[PDB]
Amino acid sequence: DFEEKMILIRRTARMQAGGRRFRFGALVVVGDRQGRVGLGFGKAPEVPLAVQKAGYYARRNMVEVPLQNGTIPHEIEVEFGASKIVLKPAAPGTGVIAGAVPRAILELAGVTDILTKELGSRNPINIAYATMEALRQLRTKADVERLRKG
Amino acid sequence: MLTDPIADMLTRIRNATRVYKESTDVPASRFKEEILRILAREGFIKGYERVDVDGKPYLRVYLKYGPRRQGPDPRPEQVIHHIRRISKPGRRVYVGVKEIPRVRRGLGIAILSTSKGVLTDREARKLGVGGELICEVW
Amino acid sequence: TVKELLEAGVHFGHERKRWNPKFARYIYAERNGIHIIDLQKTMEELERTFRFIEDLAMRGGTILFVGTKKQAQDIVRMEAERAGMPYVNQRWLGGMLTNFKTISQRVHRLEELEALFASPEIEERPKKEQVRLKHELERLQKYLSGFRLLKRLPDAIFVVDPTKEAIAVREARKLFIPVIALADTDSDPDLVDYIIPGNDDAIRSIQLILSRAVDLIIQARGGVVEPSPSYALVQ
Amino acid sequence: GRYIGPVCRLCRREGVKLYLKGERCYSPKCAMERRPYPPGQHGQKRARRPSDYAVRLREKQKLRRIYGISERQFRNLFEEASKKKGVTGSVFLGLLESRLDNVVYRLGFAVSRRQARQLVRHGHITVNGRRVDLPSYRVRPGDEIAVAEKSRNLELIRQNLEAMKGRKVGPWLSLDVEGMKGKFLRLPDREDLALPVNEQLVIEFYSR
RNA sequence: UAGCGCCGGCCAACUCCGUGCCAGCAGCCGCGGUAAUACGGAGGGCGCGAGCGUUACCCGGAUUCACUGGGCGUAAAGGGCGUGUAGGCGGCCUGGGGCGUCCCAUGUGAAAGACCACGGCUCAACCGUGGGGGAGCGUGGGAUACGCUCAGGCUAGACG
RNA sequence: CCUGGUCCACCCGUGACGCUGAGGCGCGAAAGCGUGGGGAGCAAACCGGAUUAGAUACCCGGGUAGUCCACGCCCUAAACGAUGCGCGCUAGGUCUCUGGGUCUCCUGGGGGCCGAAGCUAACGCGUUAAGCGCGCCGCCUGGGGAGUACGGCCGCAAGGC
Ligand SMILES: NC[C@@H]1O[C@H](O[C@H]2[C@@H](O)[C@H](O[C@@H]3[C@@H](O)[C@H](N)C[C@H](N)[C@H]3O[C@H]3O[C@H](CO)[C@@H](O)[C@H](O)[C@H]3N)O[C@@H]2CO)[C@H](N)[C@@H](O)[C@@H]1O
Ligand SMILES: NC[C@@H]1O[C@H](O[C@H]2[C@@H](O)[C@H](O[C@@H]3[C@@H](O)[C@H](N)C[C@H](N)[C@H]3O[C@H]3O[C@H](CO)[C@@H](O)[C@H](O)[C@H]3N)O[C@@H]2CO)[C@H](N)[C@@H](O)[C@@H]1O
Ligand SMILES: [K+]
Ligand SMILES: [K+]
Ligand SMILES: [K+]
Ligand SMILES: [K+]
Ligand SMILES: [K+]
Ligand SMILES: [K+]
Ligand SMILES: [K+]
Ligand SMILES: [K+]
Ligand SMILES: [K+]
Ligand SMILES: [K+]
Ligand SMILES: [K+]
Ligand SMILES: [K+]
Ligand SMILES: [K+]
Ligand SMILES: [Mg+2]
Ligand SMILES: [Mg+2]
Ligand SMILES: [Mg+2]
Ligand SMILES: [Mg+2]
Ligand SMILES: [Mg+2]
Ligand SMILES: [Mg+2]
Ligand SMILES: [Mg+2]
Ligand SMILES: [Mg+2]
Ligand SMILES: [Mg+2]
Ligand SMILES: [Mg+2]
Ligand SMILES: [Mg+2]
Ligand SMILES: [Mg+2]
Ligand SMILES: [Mg+2]
Ligand SMILES: [Mg+2]
Ligand SMILES: [Mg+2]
Ligand SMILES: [Mg+2]
Ligand SMILES: [Mg+2]
Ligand SMILES: [Mg+2]
Ligand SMILES: [Mg+2]
Ligand SMILES: [Mg+2]
Ligand SMILES: [Mg+2]
Ligand SMILES: [Mg+2]
Ligand SMILES: [Mg+2]
Ligand SMILES: [Mg+2]
Ligand SMILES: [Mg+2]
Ligand SMILES: [Mg+2]
Ligand SMILES: [Mg+2]
Ligand SMILES: [Mg+2]
Ligand SMILES: [Mg+2]
Ligand SMILES: [Mg+2]
Ligand SMILES: [Mg+2]
Ligand SMILES: [Mg+2]
Ligand SMILES: [Mg+2]
Ligand SMILES: [Mg+2]
Ligand SMILES: [Mg+2]
Ligand SMILES: [Mg+2]
Ligand SMILES: [Mg+2]
Ligand SMILES: [Mg+2]
Ligand SMILES: [Mg+2]
Ligand SMILES: [Mg+2]
Ligand SMILES: [Mg+2]
Ligand SMILES: [Mg+2]
Ligand SMILES: [Mg+2]
Ligand SMILES: [Mg+2]
Ligand SMILES: [Mg+2]
Ligand SMILES: [Mg+2]
Ligand SMILES: [Mg+2]
Ligand SMILES: [Mg+2]
Ligand SMILES: [Mg+2]
Ligand SMILES: [Mg+2]
Ligand SMILES: [Mg+2]
Ligand SMILES: [Mg+2]
Ligand SMILES: [Mg+2]
Ligand SMILES: [Mg+2]
Ligand SMILES: [Mg+2]
Ligand SMILES: [Mg+2]
Ligand SMILES: [Mg+2]
Ligand SMILES: [Mg+2]
Ligand SMILES: [Mg+2]
Ligand SMILES: [Mg+2]
Ligand SMILES: [Mg+2]
Ligand SMILES: [Mg+2]
Ligand SMILES: [Mg+2]
Ligand SMILES: [Mg+2]
Ligand SMILES: [Mg+2]
Ligand SMILES: [Mg+2]
Ligand SMILES: [Mg+2]
Ligand SMILES: [Mg+2]
Ligand SMILES: [Mg+2]
Ligand SMILES: [Mg+2]
Ligand SMILES: [Mg+2]
Ligand SMILES: [Mg+2]
Ligand SMILES: [Mg+2]
Ligand SMILES: [Mg+2]
Ligand SMILES: [Mg+2]
Ligand SMILES: [Mg+2]
Ligand SMILES: [Mg+2]
Ligand SMILES: [Mg+2]
Ligand SMILES: [Mg+2]
Ligand SMILES: [Mg+2]
Ligand SMILES: [Zn+2]
Repeated sequence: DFEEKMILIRRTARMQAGGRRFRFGALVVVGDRQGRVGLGFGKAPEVPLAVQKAGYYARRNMVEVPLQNGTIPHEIEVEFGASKIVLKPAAPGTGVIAGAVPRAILELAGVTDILTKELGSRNPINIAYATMEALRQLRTKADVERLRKG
Repeated sequence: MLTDPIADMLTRIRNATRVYKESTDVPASRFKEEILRILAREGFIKGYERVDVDGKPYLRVYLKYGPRRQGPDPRPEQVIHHIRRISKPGRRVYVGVKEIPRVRRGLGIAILSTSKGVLTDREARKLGVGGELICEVW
Repeated sequence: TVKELLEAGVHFGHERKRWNPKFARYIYAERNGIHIIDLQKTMEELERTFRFIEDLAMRGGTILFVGTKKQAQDIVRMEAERAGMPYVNQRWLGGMLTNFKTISQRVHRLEELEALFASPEIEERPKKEQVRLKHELERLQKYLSGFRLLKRLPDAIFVVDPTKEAIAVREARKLFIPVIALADTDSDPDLVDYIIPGNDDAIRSIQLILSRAVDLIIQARGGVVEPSPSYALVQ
Repeated sequence: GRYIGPVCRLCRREGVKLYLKGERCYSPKCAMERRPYPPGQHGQKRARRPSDYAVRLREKQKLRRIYGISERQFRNLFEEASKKKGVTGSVFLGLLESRLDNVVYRLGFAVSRRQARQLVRHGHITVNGRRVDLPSYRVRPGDEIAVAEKSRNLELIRQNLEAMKGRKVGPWLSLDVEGMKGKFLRLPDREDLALPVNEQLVIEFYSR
């Protein structure tokens, strides 16, 4: 039902008297490839617990993606922090052209063909967030004319 | 004074909408009026009307928003997400008819000033004329 | 289901300062350095509000009555005891909604210890336990008193001062739980889904509004209970 | 080039059963049957989760080694198909399936693709009646791929075509067994091919 | 005839022995001071294959000279401050001209090359035929919303 | 005494006469230079006393240039809000300086604080923007070498650009 892939696992460190203390962050994307995605960052003393927890969070926070023939309805730039994502729609057969992070996110949203670019900070976390935000901002002609009825 | 009256109007509208103002006045000009017409027709504003603030003419732009939302931040969706000035004083943007852009693959508009008058991208492309590219709205 | 000119004390708001500009639409004018609530708009919102309330009530939904204001304490404690509704009286514990599972564990320990003081086992084990667990029950009954009635997340919450209770408000928003409130001039109208624009200070306004509300509830589920006995709490 | 080495070892590295050997890859000797783990000293040890790049690389290598084509020819074909109209993946596969060696194999004149390549290079194959010794020769729809009249008495072709009696040939191919000739009817759809390959991963591999 | 490079991460491919901050490696981060997947050899593996590597140079990634597409409180970056020249820029209404801008027609834009199709060498490379393009500039005609200019008017900027 | 800037009320007058501003020109703390004067207190240099392992310092007693005036140079700075100028727009609350008004209050100009939206890498900014916009000038492009070398211009020199 729900396919999930982790983006980056990382190990961080705080400092306590007489040592470093390690924690583990995990970025997990979940999606059905039907147009529903989700993204979460779990943090735990050990890697598996962090991954599992990240999955839990990612299933908590979801995004409904309005797919048109496997691609996006229209282009978006999105700035999250210093990170910037540029998503642009593409003709079928193109395939997903993106970095690791937005590739995973898009692919799990069920995107077949798309064109992207990462600008500014490449920091995977903020890029992921940027991507989710982009997807969260997409509209359909339907939604548009839903807004402009008046 | 105002260096760019039109850019100023667009900005007035932006600033007004982000706080969800009911309406906003902008100093009146026939050009501004012509733009506002397109805005109303395309459905970005409830409408505009000429008023008088003090002894001077103004245009009340009645703004338009989405329905109240759920979760945190109930603040409704903007009907105007993005309104941005293209041709400015000091750099002016003119496009041919083949050079006329397509905003958000059709989900937006672009306002051109042509010899056949102030038009949208669809309108001018259909009329077959290019012009000065005033702004993009989506 | 009457109100109208029978509202006495409500139109009085907070002072000139301390207010929220977002509340400007619900103000009539400023008298003697006091924002006075608009007479008509109050009933205007009252209709839609109480309509929502009646719907929710006859559907079988639960409402969480909330306030700490100490003006509203002794009122809420009974008014919510009427009908079936759960209440928060003493203070709002962060996570009662979002952390609700974990908070419910405390209720389980509450009826756990009530069960302990039921059986013969009170005397079993040294007085060290008997002095402790008694205080545990003490505080558990002090805080979670009205909260014990919640077997699952509420279908709406009722709030007396939405600025004071703004945490409850906040995570009610967060959980998509409909937010009913009695708003004064110091409060943000946008956060409140169904607003009751009146004085949250005087015991009179609180009494009037909450009594009428519970009256509407029991009216919706039938049985027509007698007029609320909070009227003696005018003091 | 075109390899010339141990083949069923690749059956093992790609983790999927490939038929580069014709028969015996069907017989339970394939060693992909009895040693499904990768070749070498470390083959039986637990594999670490492969990089995205690893997956793409290995998928493209799978696709390439199936047809036994050099990376150069392969790359050229892919870029050619990329410049072309239509979906790049399907057109790629179509172009691969248009190779004379592959067609000879598909029609069952040869049990394996490599054997087919030998059959082409040695002039046992004709196209529209004219001899063609290039395995890379692109077949077009309407072309009749036959066996050399002088080669029809060869023992191997006897064996191969006697086996082909009763066997069905792919929808885009027709086969006349008695005359030892066959027709290439059209270019195969993605739907036609049974390939254990995600082409989009290969597109993604050159996408890098 | 089968060779060449690589197997610490970036980056596909790991074990034994020798060496002991030595000998050496290294594009960047780095490896080596007794049990080195990083030196040297061996087995094994990965990648290309009549080639494979290295050096140099060009564009790329580099939105790192940012027109598209960047910045300047503390990261590099506001001139010590004013006065003002040239220049850049310009509030509302009407009219004329049509310089900018826009549109139609036409000339030009050689061939080769680039793109598409068909065809000749058994294929391809190579080549032939045909088709489709095209910014720019010249000429003729037209439009006047915006910018320009000339003529008139207003008082919301500015000055008194 | 001479003289600059500025704010408010009146809605009187002119009718876009505006903004910015490469060069140019003027101003420009302290120190420093030239000429003349002045010189109480302080005080680089310097002369001693202490301290210290030493003490070319910190502490103590003296002391010259200088600090002060006039005139003429020098053009630097953590010359700082480390934030170019001008105009329009976008919640409020509070303290304060200074006008005007029907003087609880309203309205205008300036200086502070907390804060809506928003912005920011964060810190923080937030009608005195670091927000939303337009115009124009100046400037940036990894660290050291180096604000050096060379050339030019300026300066009596120190030295500056
Ligand atoms: N210079 C030869 C010319 O070729 C023309 O034809 C041109 C194109 O049709 C042809 O394209 C070929 C072809 O197989 C098919 N149409 C598609 C294929 N991807 C290309 O194959 C090749 O093209 C060129 C070299 O030819 C290179 O990029 C590369 O070797 C390869 N992509 O390549 C030719 C350019 O060399 C015309 N016949 C004529 O102008 C003339 O003979
Ligand atoms: N920090 C630069 C400042 O720029 C100011 O003006 C600058 C901005 O006001 C103006 O807007 C620019 C826009 O032109 C350009 N195309 C893109 C740029 N991101 C914008 O910047 C603006 O918008 C963004 C949000 O989008 C804000 O985060 C930012 O604070 C704001 N300056 O562009 C100008 C050139 O940078 C002052 N003139 C200057 O004194 C000051 O140093
Ligand atoms: K932003
Ligand atoms: K998110
Ligand atoms: K040695
Ligand atoms: K070691
Ligand atoms: K080695
Ligand atoms: K480069
Ligand atoms: K200077
Ligand atoms: K001297
Ligand atoms: K400076
Ligand atoms: K007064
Ligand atoms: K913040
Ligand atoms: K601080
Ligand atoms: K501070
Ligand atoms: Mg949607
Ligand atoms: Mg940024
Ligand atoms: Mg499309
Ligand atoms: Mg960067
Ligand atoms: Mg542009
Ligand atoms: Mg042109
Ligand atoms: Mg397109
Ligand atoms: Mg379409
Ligand atoms: Mg293509
Ligand atoms: Mg293609
Ligand atoms: Mg490419
Ligand atoms: Mg690796
Ligand atoms: Mg080496
Ligand atoms: Mg040893
Ligand atoms: Mg060893
Ligand atoms: Mg080794
Ligand atoms: Mg190495
Ligand atoms: Mg070897
Ligand atoms: Mg070759
Ligand atoms: Mg380079
Ligand atoms: Mg590329
Ligand atoms: Mg570039
Ligand atoms: Mg680029
Ligand atoms: Mg560079
Ligand atoms: Mg730029
Ligand atoms: Mg930059
Ligand atoms: Mg610093
Ligand atoms: Mg300054
Ligand atoms: Mg400087
Ligand atoms: Mg103008
Ligand atoms: Mg001019
Ligand atoms: Mg003209
Ligand atoms: Mg030509
Ligand atoms: Mg041919
Ligand atoms: Mg043409
Ligand atoms: Mg002409
Ligand atoms: Mg005309
Ligand atoms: Mg005109
Ligand atoms: Mg005039
Ligand atoms: Mg005046
Ligand atoms: Mg007047
Ligand atoms: Mg007059
Ligand atoms: Mg000036
Ligand atoms: Mg100057
Ligand atoms: Mg000076
Ligand atoms: Mg001095
Ligand atoms: Mg002197
Ligand atoms: Mg002297
Ligand atoms: Mg002294
Ligand atoms: Mg001494
Ligand atoms: Mg000492
Ligand atoms: Mg001594
Ligand atoms: Mg002394
Ligand atoms: Mg002297
Ligand atoms: Mg000077
Ligand atoms: Mg300062
Ligand atoms: Mg200041
Ligand atoms: Mg300040
Ligand atoms: Mg100041
Ligand atoms: Mg200032
Ligand atoms: Mg700095
Ligand atoms: Mg400022
Ligand atoms: Mg300046
Ligand atoms: Mg000025
Ligand atoms: Mg000013
Ligand atoms: Mg003020
Ligand atoms: Mg001051
Ligand atoms: Mg603050
Ligand atoms: Mg905020
Ligand atoms: Mg903060
Ligand atoms: Mg400003
Ligand atoms: Mg500088
Ligand atoms: Mg400089
Ligand atoms: Mg350097
Ligand atoms: Mg320097
Ligand atoms: Mg210096
Ligand atoms: Mg010099
Ligand atoms: Mg000199
Ligand atoms: Mg000296
Ligand atoms: Mg010196
Ligand atoms: Zn096999």
